[PDB]
Amino acid sequence: FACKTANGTAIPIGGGSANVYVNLAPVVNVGQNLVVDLSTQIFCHNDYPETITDYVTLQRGSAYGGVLSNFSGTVKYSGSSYPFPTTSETPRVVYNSRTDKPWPVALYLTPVSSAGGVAIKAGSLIAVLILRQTNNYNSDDFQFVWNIYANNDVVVPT
Amino acid sequence: FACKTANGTAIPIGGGSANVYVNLAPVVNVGQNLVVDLSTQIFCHNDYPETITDYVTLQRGSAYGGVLSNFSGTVKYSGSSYPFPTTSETPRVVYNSRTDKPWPVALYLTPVSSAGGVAIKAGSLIAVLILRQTNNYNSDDFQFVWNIYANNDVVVPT
Amino acid sequence: FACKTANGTAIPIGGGSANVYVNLAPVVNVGQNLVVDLSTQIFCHNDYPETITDYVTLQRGSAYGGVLSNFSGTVKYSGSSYPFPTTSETPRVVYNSRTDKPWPVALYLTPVSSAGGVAIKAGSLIAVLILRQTNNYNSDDFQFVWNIYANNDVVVPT
Amino acid sequence: FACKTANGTAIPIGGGSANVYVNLAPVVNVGQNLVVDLSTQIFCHNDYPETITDYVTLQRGSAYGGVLSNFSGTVKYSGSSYPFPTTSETPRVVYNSRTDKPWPVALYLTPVSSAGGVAIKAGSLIAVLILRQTNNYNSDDFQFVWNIYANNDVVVPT
Ligand SMILES: CC(=O)N[C@@H]1[C@@H](O)[C@H](O[C@@H]2O[C@H](CO)[C@@H](O[C@@H]3O[C@H](CO[C@H]4O[C@H](CO)[C@@H](O)[C@H](O)[C@@H]4O)[C@@H](O)[C@H](O[C@H]4O[C@H](CO)[C@@H](O)[C@H](O)[C@@H]4O)[C@@H]3O)[C@H](O)[C@H]2NC(C)=O)[C@@H](CO)O[C@H]1O
Ligand SMILES: CC(=O)N[C@@H]1[C@@H](O)[C@H](O[C@@H]2O[C@H](CO)[C@@H](O[C@@H]3O[C@H](CO[C@H]4O[C@H](CO)[C@@H](O)[C@H](O)[C@@H]4O)[C@@H](O)[C@H](O[C@H]4O[C@H](CO)[C@@H](O)[C@H](O)[C@@H]4O)[C@@H]3O)[C@H](O)[C@H]2NC(C)=O)[C@@H](CO)O[C@H]1O
Ligand SMILES: CC(=O)N[C@@H]1[C@@H](O)[C@H](O[C@@H]2O[C@H](CO)[C@@H](O[C@@H]3O[C@H](CO[C@H]4O[C@H](CO)[C@@H](O)[C@H](O)[C@@H]4O)[C@@H](O)[C@H](O[C@H]4O[C@H](CO)[C@@H](O)[C@H](O)[C@@H]4O)[C@@H]3O)[C@H](O)[C@H]2NC(C)=O)[C@@H](CO)O[C@H]1O
Ligand SMILES: CC(=O)N[C@@H]1[C@@H](O)[C@H](O[C@@H]2O[C@H](CO)[C@@H](O[C@@H]3O[C@H](CO[C@H]4O[C@H](CO)[C@@H](O)[C@H](O)[C@@H]4O)[C@@H](O)[C@H](O[C@H]4O[C@H](CO)[C@@H](O)[C@H](O)[C@@H]4O)[C@@H]3O)[C@H](O)[C@H]2NC(C)=O)[C@@H](CO)O[C@H]1O
Ligand code: NI
Ligand code: NI
Ligand code: NI
Ligand code: NI
Repeated sequence: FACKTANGTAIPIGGGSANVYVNLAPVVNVGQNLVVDLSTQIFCHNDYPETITDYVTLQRGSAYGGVLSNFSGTVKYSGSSYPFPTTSETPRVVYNSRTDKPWPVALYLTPVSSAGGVAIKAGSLIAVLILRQTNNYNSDDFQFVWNIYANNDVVVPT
Repeated sequence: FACKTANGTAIPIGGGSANVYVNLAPVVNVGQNLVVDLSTQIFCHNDYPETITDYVTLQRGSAYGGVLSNFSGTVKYSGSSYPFPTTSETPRVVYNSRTDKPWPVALYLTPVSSAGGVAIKAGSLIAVLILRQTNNYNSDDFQFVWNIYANNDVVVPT
Repeated sequence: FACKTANGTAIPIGGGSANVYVNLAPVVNVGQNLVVDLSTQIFCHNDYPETITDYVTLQRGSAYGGVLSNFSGTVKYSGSSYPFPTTSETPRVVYNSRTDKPWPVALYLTPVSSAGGVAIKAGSLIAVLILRQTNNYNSDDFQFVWNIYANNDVVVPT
Repeated sequence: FACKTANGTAIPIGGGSANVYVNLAPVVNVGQNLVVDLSTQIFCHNDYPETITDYVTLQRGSAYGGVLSNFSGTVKYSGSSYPFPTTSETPRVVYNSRTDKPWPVALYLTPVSSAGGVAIKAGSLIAVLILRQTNNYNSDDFQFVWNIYANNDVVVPT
């Protein structure tokens, strides 16, 4: 089981970490969501599907910097919604093919009333999402740690 | 502050996510209304009411599946109506007692003019409603995320 | 292989005909589409999937009455678009399960410039769609003929 | 009157449907433009120009897949720009010769601010464009339905 990003780095069999940059709407008002869909960016696959079933959870999502300070959020994982930062590990998604399948994770972030001017800085760490992978074969229990960075500034109108 | 559901589950202190399975009218004609009343499904209470006031909003309500594609309508939160899907956080409702109070949320849904046959599938996700809880005591700001599923097919007859 | 409608009649193994009523937007201007999605109304299944593959086409779509006189159209079948009335039989869709699967057919109908007042009458025949079913097993070649009737009047504003 | 495509197919007299497979820029940044020029792909001619004038509109253009969700923009039909997806039939272009003339349709597409990673998948449907042909001779009113597919992944970098 391994993962890669749309146009860049991989995390190999056994887990590891990678950095992922995301495009954010440059302007967001209170009562609006920024939607950050990682499923167009993070893809995984099962290496031995005919003999092994891999199980993949969102083990933990965490907020950093301007998202931690200036936004509240929810996370959508495989069709179900959760608070963001997360409060528990999700149910598992099954990976059963050598063909890349997106990791179905999307953040929905909304500015709190204090947000104003640059609520998120360009290039800054906004989130960490931890993909936990297991199987029906052996004791493998691996973390794929995704560090989420903002491409651009996000301004909340004052 | 925590919440429970009718013959099911709980989201404990600090928030979290639950699934809510709701019975729907099997038949709703164009022009007719489908009512999804969560006030009979979702109940919350204040844990230290002698000392704390709890504040509770519908932060966001979103439509999914057949409700998203085949219906339009409103959300009534404690007496006032709003568009659904929502565009802003509602006013607060106070929880000031240890005894279960309904979450006063109801969806008022009516078929699009072109809908017919099976407009909602049994077992499908129809809505996500986020309960945001704060207080007059500390910095607690918790999301209680309700994933609302149809128990049955809803048919718009033709 | 057989088919049924959402809340009514069946066409049995061997083919046959049925009448299907559809809800139409009561008011349509030039440059707007009426969208008639039969996939919420017509469902089919394979009776012996473990041993037989069924193939299902839209063999022909035809317009009648007010649609023939007052609208031009396209038909969407399993993700691809065609003129309506059709000019040939579609590629086939595979049915490989005893579980009901919709027949993925949707009409997109737009008023011609002459349309005015009641362009479609309530209860009138508007379309015939012919489902042709074959298999990889024997010589079975069957027609499921769907007669499409308007529920309500459709008015084109003058 | 009929139409042909670059190294492919034809829709003959009387209209019909074809698939068009188009090469796309592999990378389009937010702020940048993706151009889908069908003028190099779709060619039509008049069969009896000594005697007949053929009239040709873009009757409707619709977006699908990643183009629908991840892009916004316009359609340029013979020099004038319009919203895409479309809201009205365009002016006519005349075909008055037996020699292939391009269908002068081009999509001008730009990423939504929140798009990143794989915004269009290879092999996926991105658009349907309906060519409506009439004449100055008889009642012929024919639809030529072009189903437009991406040949490659289009990545919005982050
Ligand atoms: C069809 C059938 O019944 N045939 C079986 C054979 O499959 C079986 O041989 C074992 O096959 C399993 C997979 O089914 C192998 O498990 C994977 O091993 C790789 C690599 O490690 C081994 O293989 C290497 C060569 O490829 C060798 O160099 C090395 O010595 C090892 O033997 C791991 O990378 C895999 O784990 C990754 O992918 C899986 C699936 O996505 C994830 O769950 C993991 O977390 C991880 O990401 C597998 O573990 C196994 O190596 C084969 N042999 C044994 C005994 O381990 C054969 C027994 O030999 O029996 C036949 O009947
Ligand atoms: C009458 C009067 O004013 N007397 C006050 C005392 O109240 C005060 O002592 C504080 O009392 C408050 C209750 O009013 C306590 O607050 C609740 O604590 C529980 C449990 O917290 C314990 O366990 C936690 C681990 O989960 C620890 O982190 C924590 O330190 C505690 O040990 C919380 O669960 C409550 O919060 C929930 O319920 C409320 C009400 O529904 C919601 O609003 C919240 O969102 C949340 O769901 C309360 O926070 C508090 O612990 C007591 N101590 C203090 C000050 O922190 C006393 C101070 O000594 O002063 C007297 O005069
Ligand atoms: C797993 C395996 O290899 N086992 C096979 C057996 O399947 C096989 O027995 C034949 O099985 C096939 C299906 O695989 C049968 O075909 C269907 O027949 C029914 C009904 O007609 C028969 O069965 C009736 C009882 O159910 C009998 O009363 C009757 O005498 C017939 O024998 C048809 O309705 C089916 O056709 C419908 O459904 C299919 C699939 O959706 C459509 O394609 C058709 O258009 C139509 O809608 C099938 O034709 C078949 O009847 C079984 N027997 C034979 C010889 O015909 C067995 C051979 O006996 O071999 C085993 O190895
Ligand atoms: C110089 C002059 O004015 N002389 C006229 C003659 O034109 C006229 O005879 C008619 O000539 C026209 C061409 O101008 C003919 O029209 C084309 O016919 C073809 C083929 O149609 C034949 O086959 C059909 C089967 O598919 C039969 O149904 C039909 O009866 C014919 O036998 C069509 O394919 C053409 O239509 C296509 O191309 C045009 C041009 O691009 C498009 O606009 C259309 O949408 C379509 O794609 C034409 O229709 C016509 O057949 C001749 N006869 C008549 C009147 O019908 C002559 C009359 O006798 O008068 C002279 O003065
Ligand atoms: Ni691999
Ligand atoms: Ni309690
Ligand atoms: Ni059956
Ligand atoms: Ni020709």
